[PDB]
Amino acid sequence: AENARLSAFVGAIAVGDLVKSTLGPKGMDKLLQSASSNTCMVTNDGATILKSIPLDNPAAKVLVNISKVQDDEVGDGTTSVTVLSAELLREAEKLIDQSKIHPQTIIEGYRLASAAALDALTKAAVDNSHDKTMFREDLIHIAKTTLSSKILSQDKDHFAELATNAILRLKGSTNLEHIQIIKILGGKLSDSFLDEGFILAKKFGNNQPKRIENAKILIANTTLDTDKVKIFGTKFKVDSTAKLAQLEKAEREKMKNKIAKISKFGINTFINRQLIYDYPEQLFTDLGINSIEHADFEGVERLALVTGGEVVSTFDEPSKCKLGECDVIEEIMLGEQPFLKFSGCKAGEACTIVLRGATDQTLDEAERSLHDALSVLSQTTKETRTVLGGGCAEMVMSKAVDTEAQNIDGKKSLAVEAFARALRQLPTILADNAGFDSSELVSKLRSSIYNGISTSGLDLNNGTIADMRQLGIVESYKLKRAVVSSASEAAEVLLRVDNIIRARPR
Amino acid sequence: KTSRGEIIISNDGHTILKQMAILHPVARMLVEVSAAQDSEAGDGTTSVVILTGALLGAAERLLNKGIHPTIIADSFQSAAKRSVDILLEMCHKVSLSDREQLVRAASTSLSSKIVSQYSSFLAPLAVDSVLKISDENSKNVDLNDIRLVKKVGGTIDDTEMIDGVVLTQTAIKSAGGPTRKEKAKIGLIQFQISPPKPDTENNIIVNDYRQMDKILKEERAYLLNICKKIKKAKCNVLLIQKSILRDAVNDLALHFLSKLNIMVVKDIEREEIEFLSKGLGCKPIADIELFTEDRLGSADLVEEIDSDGSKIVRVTGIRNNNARPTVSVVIRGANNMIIDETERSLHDALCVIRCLVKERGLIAGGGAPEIEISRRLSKEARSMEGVQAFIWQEFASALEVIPTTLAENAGLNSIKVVTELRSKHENGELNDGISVRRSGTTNTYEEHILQPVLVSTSAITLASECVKSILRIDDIAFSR
Amino acid sequence: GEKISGDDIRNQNVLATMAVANVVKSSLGPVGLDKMLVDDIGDFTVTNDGATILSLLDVQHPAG
Amino acid sequence: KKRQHGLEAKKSHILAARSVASIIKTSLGPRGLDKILISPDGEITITNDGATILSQMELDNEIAKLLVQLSKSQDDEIGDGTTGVVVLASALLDQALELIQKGIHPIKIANGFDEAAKLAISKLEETCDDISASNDELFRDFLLRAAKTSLGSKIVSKDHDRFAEMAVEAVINVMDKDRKDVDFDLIKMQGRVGGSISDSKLINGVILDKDFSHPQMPKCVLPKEGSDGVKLAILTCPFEPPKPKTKHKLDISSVEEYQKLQTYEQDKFKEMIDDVKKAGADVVICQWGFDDEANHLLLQNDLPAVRWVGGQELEHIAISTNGRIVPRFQDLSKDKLGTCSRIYEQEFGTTKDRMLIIEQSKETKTVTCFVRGSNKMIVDEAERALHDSLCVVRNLVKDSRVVYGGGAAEVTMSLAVSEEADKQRGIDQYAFRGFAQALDTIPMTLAENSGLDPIGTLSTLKSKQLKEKISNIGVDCLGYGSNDMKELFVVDPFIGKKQQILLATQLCRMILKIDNVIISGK
Repeated sequence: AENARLSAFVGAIAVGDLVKSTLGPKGMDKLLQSASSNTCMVTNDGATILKSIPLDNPAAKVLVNISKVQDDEVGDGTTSVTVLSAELLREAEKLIDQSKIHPQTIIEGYRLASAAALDALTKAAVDNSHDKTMFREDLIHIAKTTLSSKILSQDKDHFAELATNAILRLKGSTNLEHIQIIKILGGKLSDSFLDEGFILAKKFGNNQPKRIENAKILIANTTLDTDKVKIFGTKFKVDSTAKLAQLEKAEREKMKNKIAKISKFGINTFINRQLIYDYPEQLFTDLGINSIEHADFEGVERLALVTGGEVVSTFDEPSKCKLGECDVIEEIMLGEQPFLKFSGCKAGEACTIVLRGATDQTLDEAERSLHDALSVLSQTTKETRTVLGGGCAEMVMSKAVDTEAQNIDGKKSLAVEAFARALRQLPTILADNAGFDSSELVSKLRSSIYNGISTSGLDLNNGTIADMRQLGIVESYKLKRAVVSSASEAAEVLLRVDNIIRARPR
Repeated sequence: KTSRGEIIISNDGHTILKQMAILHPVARMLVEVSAAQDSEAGDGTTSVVILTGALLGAAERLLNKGIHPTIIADSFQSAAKRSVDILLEMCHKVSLSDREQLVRAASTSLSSKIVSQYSSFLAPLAVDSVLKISDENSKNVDLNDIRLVKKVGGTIDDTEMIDGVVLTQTAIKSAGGPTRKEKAKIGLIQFQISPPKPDTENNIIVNDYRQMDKILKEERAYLLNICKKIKKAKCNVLLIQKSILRDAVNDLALHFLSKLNIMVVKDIEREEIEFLSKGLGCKPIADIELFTEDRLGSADLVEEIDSDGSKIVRVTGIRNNNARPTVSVVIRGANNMIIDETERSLHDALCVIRCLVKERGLIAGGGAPEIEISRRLSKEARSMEGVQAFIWQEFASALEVIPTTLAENAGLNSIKVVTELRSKHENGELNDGISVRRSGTTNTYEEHILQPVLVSTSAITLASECVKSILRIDDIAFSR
Repeated sequence: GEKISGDDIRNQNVLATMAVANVVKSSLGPVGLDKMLVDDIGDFTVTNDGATILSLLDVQHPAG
Repeated sequence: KKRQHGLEAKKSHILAARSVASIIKTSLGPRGLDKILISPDGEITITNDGATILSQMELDNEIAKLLVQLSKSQDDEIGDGTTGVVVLASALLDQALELIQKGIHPIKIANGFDEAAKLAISKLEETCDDISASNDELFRDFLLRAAKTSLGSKIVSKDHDRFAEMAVEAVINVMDKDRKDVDFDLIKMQGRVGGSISDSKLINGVILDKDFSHPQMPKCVLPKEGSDGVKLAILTCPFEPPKPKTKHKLDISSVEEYQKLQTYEQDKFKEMIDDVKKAGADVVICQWGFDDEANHLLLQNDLPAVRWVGGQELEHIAISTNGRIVPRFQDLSKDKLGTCSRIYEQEFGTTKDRMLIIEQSKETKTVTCFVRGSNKMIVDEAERALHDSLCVVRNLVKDSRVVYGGGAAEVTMSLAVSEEADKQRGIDQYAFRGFAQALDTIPMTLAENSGLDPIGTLSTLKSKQLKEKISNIGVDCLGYGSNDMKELFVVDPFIGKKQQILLATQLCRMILKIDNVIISGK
């Protein structure tokens, strides 16, 4: 207990104290400076923070795996996941040592508390479902809860209308690859545009027109680089260069026959995966067909979802497969590099959101905000239950944990009450970044719920207790259940360590 | 001095911060500020770069007050939005197309380095460059249509903007038979002239000693037949792309073109072909099959200027007029150091008028906007009665740091200038600013001290964005 | 890297350019005389022309 | 040796002490905190005093000598409220850094401070009150009102009523009926570690570490049959059997001559005890040791004596008993006998060393406060806190003017200098306002340790002092709510703030004139 677990408690708390300033909407972002490559990254989420920081404590590395679970499932506000488990390790320093209770009994106290916590989350859930009129309008305020935890919150009201219309164009699409997020340097966050179509960072050819209406777009996986690659282990056996000069030149006409098969489709736009030689590029100009190249893998995949087309390798049949059509493909130059703006898609299969910012660190970090926000919108459509956040959910569970402690009684109540006290420290840490009084705000919130008012909550903007429904603080049941159930089981494994085995370094 | 030994002498803030070695994690992000100033503004970098470290003195004074950084950052956000509206009230009405105004407004950015003595000839070249390439609808006006030619030798007084296609690289010069080209077609060759050499394995079975020289005769005939169709099209000027890649060229191509009096040039970048195709309008030729007379362009005369041993090709006249012409200017200087000084000097003048096309507003700078904004800010800050009253007032006190530095850097007393500024700008009208030549305050319109509103708006925006990123970092952690 | 500010830069630059200038001042006028340079590579050229000498001489401070 | 010119040694030299003086800034006022300083010898001294820390602290830059040189004169001049004054001593050099950036010449910065210093003192003379206009009873009531704010500063301020009567009754014994006099030289406080801090009493005299030798008698005899002050006496010459101290030789030519040397000391043993017994002096202090054969006869004749007493304590005993220490055995007489009311040895701990205590219940020249405490570290800290109280009363004696404390003085003179700066105009308008701006940092620093808004309190002071000219409104250090200092009995000596601010201003004039720093080894 003493030498067995020493750095497993204080060491894990010291890690959570570094990210303590990152918790909450009023928190601040931490700078990650790598000792190699002389690069840097500014991120609030602990997924990148805990991954790049050296961890001497093996228990701290376990907190990275549980962070990756909330990173994919939720991704926003994941700091409180490891912080909640750190408070359970602080209470375990007493009950196990001072009170002299076996660690498994303390774990069993948290096991019965985890079952009682799930009952408090389901009964307190609010059902928003059925008619999508008031539902979609509520998604504006529901998203603003987890939308911006950063210092970028000035873009909340601006991105609230863009994120709402993003799922509206998807029309029930749960795939996160159907949305396109564009990161552009310069400008302001309020300059973000949302149109129906796709905007590519590439350009057209030299003589390609700048505006084409009713263009038919078709992609493919072929390789136009030069000649024909054929099979492996080939060679040319000729008597002289008279036949050799014809073989190289004829294949340029053979590729033109494949381009002649492209002209049978009647497409006004062509897109190739790999690079294109100048001769087949000029043949596209004679036919009046745009050309796009230099797409490694996802280049042709992201455009296939927007246009709703299909990759055609053979070019044999102008009947089957798919033909995509866009109203206006005109090239529109945004910022410095010219961009290819598509509009008037055949269907709503996909959508594209354009973001603009002055700092490059804002583009990469805010990308995770809209990426996680759309996941929340997909969960509110699937899971019909929602809860209320803003420090209120922790005090509601504390009422159920303290109620179960009266039924169990015994010496396990010390571990059950410690779980409730650990839930009391989370809003204290949540309100610690705002710099307001903890004893004043927690006592007003904790006592109000015992009086039968579940609509109250912590307001860090005005520094008082306000209604979470009026301020628009709403969390879905899928987000709340995933955080509580994982954080309760995260510290369950950390409390099972009775020994430390350090292997010899390589 | 870089790691490779490159010596660069300039006062440009973006150039200094580019090669500057910074061991401080947060200070490394200050290079991004100078990168955004070149993309957005791109003009008057020496005057704009001071905004990177100007707010550092104001942010340090607020740390002792115990105010949360978000409150300080959000106060600068509203103060920046109010500062933009102040600049829009004092702007001057300026027409889109004019002559003396474009020379007077750009002359502020034209004079920084000692090279401003020759800026008298640079103003007609900078105005006519935008006068030729522009749109009355206020488009983006990409600067890529104006190419800066770097040639060693001569003086800036010899710098002249060419009205037609210019070629920096010369020919092989081995044969050098033709001394001039006039009334001839100028083609664009995207391929290369070499004996066939496919990328795959090539095995030529030779069963007779006569077949060896026969292969040589086939290589001579196959490569000449391409020149026969070029001679049939009456094209004496050929442009080949970079020749060091794969095929390159043989030694027999010189005698074929010299007999036909056809000039050829190689080692041309692929990006240069796109630039030359816009102004010349000649359709590039990617193979002899697509080669024809309709794709070829034409020109009245092509003269090769030889000065101080450096030869340069100049094309006069354009046959087919397209909707996307291009212009270029040949920079003449003693050494690459002066050429680099003129390089950044011409980048400023192009960005001044470019911001005037997008936003026709113009405001007098040189100390005027710093005092006017600070006067309308601290006055309204006292009416806030809260945390915003003790921030915006301190932020307004940071706006006078720029004219304080301009006074000390000019040798004049700082307070003596500020006293003249604070007294005159109290009531205030316009045009009142610091004059370095007269050593005092006078009208900046006659002293050629100005600045676009879009530049001043983007300057205070990136300055407000800089303090946001600095305050955004609450802790310094060394990761792996 | 190594960065120094103030008069220390301008002082070291003038003293460096003046030291290499006083070497070629002995060739001024009709009474001037040629000098020899040791390249340590085995090559040497004796001349009073400053175009070749300044090109051969290794420049210590980049201001030279 | 390093080469420093320009702003290198004209700024970082001032910035050096700026960061050093900001360390003790957290100790300002009764809300301050203590510090730990390890001596080079390995000992640890824990105190919050600005003068005590900077005295034993070894620093690098030579500006530390300028801060210590000022504290040497402050102890002999004022030395009152050192924790409060030491912070404002360096506040004048912080504002000068802003005037250098503005382009003002450094000497013009220094000369501008002395111009506004004489005008700020004249404004403080408006609101000062005269305590000497009342009687002796109201004067002691003014001391009780002052001893609350002034005397109590450092720790042990928990209970201030135990040391309240200590400082008040100390200056009552030695004082003039017209209230003009001071003696702090005969007042020495010697404390010990034991009991509780609330056990401190008032015992006038000295505390000797040496007890009565030959533990064959009583530790203390409270009464005396001869009365008349127990007849205290001290022998200056060492007590030994008489022998020539100079080099000499003895010649014994017979056994009778050797036998006379035996009765030699035997005759002197009775001669020395009878001369003391004839005078009837009970207390006889021997400076260096005593004779072993005489260790009995002293008890046989009832003559308590001590050995190895320092000469410094002997000077306080003769002046307290109104006697004269006996220079020579032949000069011993009853006219040099002293007066001692009561003498006893304190039990202190279980065994340890019994401390001999000389006490005079009536009026005496040597005033001492009996001090005992549990903590050993608080001894030197609590003594020096009450040692400054001797100069506190001295400031109220020599200067009859008293001003309301609580930082209200610097706020009062702030509005005057701001108005006087507009009369000179020129470049001195910002220089004179800068001198008052540096004094405005004192109120903002007081509220820093207490957790109160620095400007929100300062803005109320100038707003309240604009309607009413009374200076009773000042910064609240201890969180008493309303800022009126008249109900809280907060007063500070006029000459205290006068000299400490003036001498600091006179010193900073020569400090800002430093350009190059040349350091040579000793």
